[PDB]
Amino acid sequence: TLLQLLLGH
Amino acid sequence: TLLQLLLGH
Amino acid sequence: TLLQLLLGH
Amino acid sequence: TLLQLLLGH
Amino acid sequence: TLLQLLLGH
Amino acid sequence: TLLQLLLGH
Amino acid sequence: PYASLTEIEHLVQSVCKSYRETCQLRLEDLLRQRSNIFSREEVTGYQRKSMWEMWERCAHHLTEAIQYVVEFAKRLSGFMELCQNDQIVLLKAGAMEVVLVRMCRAYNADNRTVFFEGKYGGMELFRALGCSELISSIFDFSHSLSALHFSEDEIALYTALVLINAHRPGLQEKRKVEQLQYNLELAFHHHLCKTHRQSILAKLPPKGKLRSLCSQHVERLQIFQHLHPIVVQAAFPPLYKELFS
Amino acid sequence: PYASLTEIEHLVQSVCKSYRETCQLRLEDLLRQRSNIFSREEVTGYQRKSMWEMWERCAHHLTEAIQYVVEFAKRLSGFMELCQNDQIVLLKAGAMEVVLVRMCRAYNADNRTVFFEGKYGGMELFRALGCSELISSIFDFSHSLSALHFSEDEIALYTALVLINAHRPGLQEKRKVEQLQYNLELAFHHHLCKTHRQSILAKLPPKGKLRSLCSQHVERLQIFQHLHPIVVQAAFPPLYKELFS
Amino acid sequence: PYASLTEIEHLVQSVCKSYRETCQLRLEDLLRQRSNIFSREEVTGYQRKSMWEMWERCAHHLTEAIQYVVEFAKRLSGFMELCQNDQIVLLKAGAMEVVLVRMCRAYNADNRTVFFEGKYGGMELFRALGCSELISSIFDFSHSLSALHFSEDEIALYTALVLINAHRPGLQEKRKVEQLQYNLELAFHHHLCKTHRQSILAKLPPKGKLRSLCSQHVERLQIFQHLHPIVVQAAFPPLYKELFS
Amino acid sequence: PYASLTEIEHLVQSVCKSYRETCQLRLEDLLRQRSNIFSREEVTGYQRKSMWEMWERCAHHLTEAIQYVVEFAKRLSGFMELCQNDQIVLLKAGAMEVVLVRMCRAYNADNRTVFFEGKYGGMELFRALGCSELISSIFDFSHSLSALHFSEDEIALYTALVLINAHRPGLQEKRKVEQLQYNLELAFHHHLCKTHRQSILAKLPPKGKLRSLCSQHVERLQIFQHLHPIVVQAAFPPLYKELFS
Amino acid sequence: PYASLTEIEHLVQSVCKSYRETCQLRLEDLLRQRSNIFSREEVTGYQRKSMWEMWERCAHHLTEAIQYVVEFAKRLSGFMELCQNDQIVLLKAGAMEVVLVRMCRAYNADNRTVFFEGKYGGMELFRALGCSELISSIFDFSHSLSALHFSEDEIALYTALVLINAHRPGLQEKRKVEQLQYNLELAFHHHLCKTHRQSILAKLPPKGKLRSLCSQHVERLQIFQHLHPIVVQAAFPPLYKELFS
Amino acid sequence: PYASLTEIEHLVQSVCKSYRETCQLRLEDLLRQRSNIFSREEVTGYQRKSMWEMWERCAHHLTEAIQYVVEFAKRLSGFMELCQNDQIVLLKAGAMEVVLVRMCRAYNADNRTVFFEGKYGGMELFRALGCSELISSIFDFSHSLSALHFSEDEIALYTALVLINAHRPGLQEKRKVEQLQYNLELAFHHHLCKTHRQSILAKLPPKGKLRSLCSQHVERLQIFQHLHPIVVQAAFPPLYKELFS
Ligand SMILES: CC(C)=CCC[C@@H](C)[C@H]1CC[C@H]2C3=C(CC[C@]12C)[C@@]1(C)CC[C@H](O)[C@@](C)(C(=O)O)[C@@H]1CC3
Ligand SMILES: CC(C)=CCC[C@@H](C)[C@H]1CC[C@H]2C3=C(CC[C@]12C)[C@@]1(C)CC[C@H](O)[C@@](C)(C(=O)O)[C@@H]1CC3
Ligand SMILES: CC(C)=CCC[C@@H](C)[C@H]1CC[C@H]2C3=C(CC[C@]12C)[C@@]1(C)CC[C@H](O)[C@@](C)(C(=O)O)[C@@H]1CC3
Ligand SMILES: CC(C)=CCC[C@@H](C)[C@H]1CC[C@H]2C3=C(CC[C@]12C)[C@@]1(C)CC[C@H](O)[C@@](C)(C(=O)O)[C@@H]1CC3
Ligand SMILES: CC(C)=CCC[C@@H](C)[C@H]1CC[C@H]2C3=C(CC[C@]12C)[C@@]1(C)CC[C@H](O)[C@@](C)(C(=O)O)[C@@H]1CC3
Ligand SMILES: CC(C)=CCC[C@@H](C)[C@H]1CC[C@H]2C3=C(CC[C@]12C)[C@@]1(C)CC[C@H](O)[C@@](C)(C(=O)O)[C@@H]1CC3
Repeated sequence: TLLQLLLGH
Repeated sequence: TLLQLLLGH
Repeated sequence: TLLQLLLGH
Repeated sequence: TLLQLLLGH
Repeated sequence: TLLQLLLGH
Repeated sequence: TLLQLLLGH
Repeated sequence: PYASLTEIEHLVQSVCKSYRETCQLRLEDLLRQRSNIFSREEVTGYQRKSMWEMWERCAHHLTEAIQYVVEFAKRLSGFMELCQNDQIVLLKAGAMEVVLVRMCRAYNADNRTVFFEGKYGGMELFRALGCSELISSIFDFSHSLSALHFSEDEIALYTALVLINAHRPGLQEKRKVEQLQYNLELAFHHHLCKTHRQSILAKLPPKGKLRSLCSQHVERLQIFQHLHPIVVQAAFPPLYKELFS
Repeated sequence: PYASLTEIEHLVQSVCKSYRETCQLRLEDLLRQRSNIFSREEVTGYQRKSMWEMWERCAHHLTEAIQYVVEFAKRLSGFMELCQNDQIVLLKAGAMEVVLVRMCRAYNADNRTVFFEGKYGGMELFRALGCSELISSIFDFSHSLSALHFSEDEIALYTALVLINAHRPGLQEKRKVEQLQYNLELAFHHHLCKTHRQSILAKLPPKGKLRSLCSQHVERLQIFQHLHPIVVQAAFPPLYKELFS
Repeated sequence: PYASLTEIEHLVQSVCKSYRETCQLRLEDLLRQRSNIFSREEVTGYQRKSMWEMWERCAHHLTEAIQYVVEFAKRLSGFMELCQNDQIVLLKAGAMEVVLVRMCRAYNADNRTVFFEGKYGGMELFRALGCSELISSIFDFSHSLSALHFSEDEIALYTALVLINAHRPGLQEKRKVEQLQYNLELAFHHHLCKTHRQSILAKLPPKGKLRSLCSQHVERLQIFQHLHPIVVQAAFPPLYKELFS
Repeated sequence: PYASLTEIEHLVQSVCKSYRETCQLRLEDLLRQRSNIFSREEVTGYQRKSMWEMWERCAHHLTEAIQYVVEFAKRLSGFMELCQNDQIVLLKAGAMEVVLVRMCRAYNADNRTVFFEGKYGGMELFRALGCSELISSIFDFSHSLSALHFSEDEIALYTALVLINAHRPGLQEKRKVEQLQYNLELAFHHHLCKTHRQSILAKLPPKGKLRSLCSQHVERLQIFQHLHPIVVQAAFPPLYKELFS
Repeated sequence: PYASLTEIEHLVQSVCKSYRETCQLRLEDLLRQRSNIFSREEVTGYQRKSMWEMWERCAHHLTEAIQYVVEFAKRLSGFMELCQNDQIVLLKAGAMEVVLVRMCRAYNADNRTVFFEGKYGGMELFRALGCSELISSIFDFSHSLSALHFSEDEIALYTALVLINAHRPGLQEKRKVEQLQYNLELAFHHHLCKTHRQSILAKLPPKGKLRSLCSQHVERLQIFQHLHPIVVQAAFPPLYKELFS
Repeated sequence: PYASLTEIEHLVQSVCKSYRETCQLRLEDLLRQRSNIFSREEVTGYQRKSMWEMWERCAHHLTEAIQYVVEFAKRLSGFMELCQNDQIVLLKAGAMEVVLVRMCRAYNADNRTVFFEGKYGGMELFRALGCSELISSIFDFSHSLSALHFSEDEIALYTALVLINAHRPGLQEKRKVEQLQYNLELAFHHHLCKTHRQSILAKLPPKGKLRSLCSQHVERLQIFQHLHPIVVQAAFPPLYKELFS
């Protein structure tokens, strides 16, 4: 999710 | 004129 | 100074 | 023939 | 040997 | 002369 | 070299980009659908349509592409900087020429089929047009082009030169076009040598080959514009009517 | 040529730029500090630190770099256009791989020292980690890379290919990645030939060499995540925890 | 660059020349006869020949080409400088491999026909051989090669590398071959980049593909050498017997 | 290669663009007016003007060009990133040097005429200046430059190097200039080899040739600044006064 | 690329060498004597010579050059391989064409003078010929050529194409010439792109320009061959008589 | 381009070949023996030899190399075409210069060792010479050269220019040398740009650096020629005596 946040998902 | 319109005359 | 003005000093 | 001679005919 | 002959051995 | 010899003078 | 290399390889990029944006169909999509052919049944459906439908149909599909060509022109480097009159003259006489060139991307040469209305179809979908000799002439043209295996960059530069033609009558600032045409000729030639593709310059079809086709089209139109004058007046897209009077 | 040269030398520029912006440390700064070494006293201070400090320390420094790699990915041409799932899969399994490649810039090979926390230090600052075999394997890797004398452009393109890998499991739109990977392979190869650097393609380390290192890392982590489970839960940066579970 | 460019583009010329002289059939002649096909009647005549004729026939035609390959080897730069033993090992295991590569020039892919005994014939002239699976495998191989559209220079360099293989068992001075192989690899790669043909390196068939074919040939031979042992002893050319024991 | 090619051919484009925007007169316009000469009558009108007019006249025309050179500097890549002091030092001592180089575009060598005030005029319009030896030295300089047949790109890069000179006294961050100068030297040299124009590097005039001219100018000024001190104080443009004290 | 690059850049070298050996006058010698002009007195001496001397004089000087052109042909790659008839046809109709091209090296364009009999002379040495319009047409031709600033390699390749012309009537194996002509066209075009000199292809004079000159020469000869029939029969060199009947 | 590219890339090949044939030691052999060092015991044996032995020893080893340099000169393109006097002047003053350049191939920079008498030895084998400052100056020179990582082609071209020097006093046909020198300068520069190695032109050591070394050698010789005059008269090779009087 943090990785998803860093991208924009 | 339509061609003129498409360009901007 | 005029030269300084032309640049932004 | 002279031209022919120059080549080798 | 024939192959050797073709090369020169 | 030896140098001349090495070249061919 | 005396000309600015940076300036000429800028133009090469500018032209290729302006085409890339106005390429209508993206090529990878045009290729993957080459296994998507009209069935024997479907084809018959096309050729038993009425002449005034197949004309009205194609005249819309044609004007679809022509619109993109106009966008290409507008985004073309130094095209707008030309005179307003000349700007029209080049587009009017040249737009149809460009489309015929662009067709070679939607034309598969293994089966001689063009990508028409969702699928690939043969020369004989357009039987109902009555001008089935012009159709053959067109397919033959796109075959020769397809034989050259153009890159997308070479299409971009070729079509650019097709449009920019100072040999077109009615030009006010003709000398202005000559200069623009030359820089584009230089840019094209430079890119071909950059890619060892110089060989195709001689392989290119004559300037009159498209003169034939485009006029052969407007010739068969005047026939239809007389057979069904009320149809072309009411249905045919205005931009088409304007260009092919 | 059949592929658009303008398109491929555009990609080469796009990739090199996206790296140039996310290069973390600028190279000239990384080089001038090569005469800035840890003293014999300083080194001892590092190796007498506690394992749960040196792990927590490095795990933060690692996540520092990994964050930049994520930015590189986002700015990478056609990466975002991939599926959201695939976008994660490539980054998760590949981010650690990229960092290991980027290290060769912060690794001086004359003295076998890496730029760690302000100065250059040897293989044995990381003695306190307990995984001092993996450290050696890493230093050996960055040595081979440093031996190739990469350009900054070649780093940019290599790391791009490291990330874009269609051989990574869990990919939904795999075919989509294959296409992107190929264009990047073409772009890399084109640039190497443009620069007579084609020789290095065979000199490059096998795809499994980094498979070894990255997994060897997560292996020694699970040891630490069991020895000091409460430490990694409370201190280790979340992004690190997310990637190396 | 650190290697001598003059030395490497000398090798490229040397190899291309040595092939050019031992190309057996000149290409323009091989191409113009592509409209010279075996009639339906003629083909039947071939497949109703006896197995011991079609084998004896082809074994002579094969040894014809193999002789030219030997000449290519002798004229190949730095081949003779190798050890006499190694010189034999490379030729013996590699001559058959080269011929299979050279076939792609005598293979038209539009009709899947090979230039055999004066005319172009299909896969089924060789029906009488009994090994009609190997024949298909061969035609499929030459199809993939024909798909790449090799230049005559690329054939010259590829076949050179096919012969010079340090991975061949029985080599005394193996390290000597490795060095020669590398310079040829460098020369090949340099020429491909000089011509923007680097793309084909990945397109090339695996090293085992020809390992399969050449061994698959000697496998079906041992069958025939047992069915008609007296035929191969009395008729088959000695050079063939020597190479395929 | 070890330096980033993408970075260096970026600089080449950046410099050529910054010049292209600050080129004052566009070249095609400068060329077409080469058949627009001062009549025998007009010339006499110039040389019978007063010294304090011809000085005040030219000092304005000079400051006109110098202003454009300042813009070039500002748009020059990595010029503003220099120290404010150094930024002044380079411009002050170098602006006059650049203008002398740019003159070769407004100098036709067939007739030895410079484009002055709307038309092309000879060496002797500037007779009224009293420093008619310096004028000749200037015309001779622009002749040698015109003999080299510079491209507009080569002018762009040459003038860039003329400005960026770490050998100029009064530099604070000298090492900073050296680095910028080198990258520009590399970029210039790369572009010349890209265009087979490397030959001109030796043909270029010595660094002292412009040292002579620019100082020879300020020398004859101090004469005029003493003969007509009140004229230069009241009429001469301030930027001129500031640069040539 | 599909054509053998090694084969085409071999031809480029072969042609340039064959010309280099049969260049008659070496260029550096032709250039250094450009300050060696016929005095006003000397010129008058030429134009007050008799028509039957100036014709007999030039006809020998012409046949001098033509002999070298024949040698060029013999050493030209694949010229002798042509049919004996075709070999004559090309030389006969083409030798005069080549000489006219070669003249541009002995023609200084600054003063419009040709290197004749030891010194450079103007258009009016040949006043005594009576065909002083053809002379002017010739000088104008060599001016346009001199304006292009040919390299010695480009002269070598251009003249090669001038000779090898399949559009010449009387050719038996015409198709044989077409093939040779094309390879030379490819070689010329390749070398121009190798040197960024592709621009001159369009700048080249039309094929009919030399058709005009060479026939215009034989036209004025038939006049002289009728005015002084006994002179041309007894004095004019046989090779000249044979070519221009 | 105006110069014949074919002519200049012919010279590049000619020079590289003439060096390749007179390279004395082949490079691969010079490299593989870099792990073949003089033991601590062996070195002491050298430095406890007598000055009149170590001088007589080296003077023979030097004349060994100098002989090869003479062969290089003879095979050098257009060297023999020079005047007999000039031919001597260049060789005499230049042979020693070339050898010093060639040494960088027999000099490993990792350990600062030169390949002397079968093995690699340090700066201090030559302690017994008494001129141990010149030795250091020499080793420092070959270090800077070794730092540039010359190709064998670049050595070939550099050494060519070292020999061909029109700035050498005593030249009769000086202008003849200037022309030959320039073509070699052009050829060198062309090859460097062909290989992206243009960067080294500025990195090259000044013309006076070898002026220093060669004269510094003949200076320390005159000392020895006075200390042991009878030794140099009876033992020293005549060619050495002739060159260094
Ligand atoms: C009387 C008339 C108009 C006769 C012409 C009939 C025929 C030849 C003509 C009628 C419709 C027209 C057509 C094209 C060019 C010729 C063709 C087929 C192409 C293929 C060019 C490329 C465009 O990208 C693309 C794919 C598009 O519109 O997307 C079109 C699809 C429709
Ligand atoms: C258990 C673990 C994590 C073991 C790994 C320990 C070691 C190998 C590992 C821990 C910290 C980490 C590190 C880098 C890669 C490997 C290394 C040293 C580099 C050099 C890569 C490039 C970045 O630009 C730069 C300079 C930065 O963050 O600025 C870092 C600095 C810190
Ligand atoms: C049991 C066996 C031997 C099976 C193989 C049967 C088949 C595949 C095999 C038998 C005969 C052989 C053959 C060639 C390779 C494969 C093939 C056809 C080619 C085409 C290679 C190129 C040479 O240039 C050329 C033209 C020549 O000899 O001139 C020959 C012509 C004859
Ligand atoms: C005492 C002094 C100042 C003596 C100098 C006198 C002479 C040499 C000097 C006085 C005026 C000056 C001048 C130029 C350089 C030298 C020159 C002629 C040029 C041609 C450079 C290029 C610019 O683009 C351009 C066209 C412009 O301003 O548009 C100018 C036109 C005016
Ligand atoms: C009736 C006739 C024949 C009219 C032609 C008259 C004139 C045009 C014609 C008569 C003599 C002839 C001539 C040349 C070509 C044209 C020209 C001058 C050139 C310059 C070509 C290059 C050769 O290298 C070179 C230098 C040589 O012979 O060495 C000659 C020198 C003599
Ligand atoms: C008083 C004097 C002569 C002092 C010089 C002493 C020293 C510097 C001097 C004496 C002997 C000499 C020498 C070379 C150059 C310098 C050096 C070492 C080199 C290495 C150049 C390259 C040749 O290929 C090679 C390998 C050869 O002869 O094969 C020689 C080997 C012997």
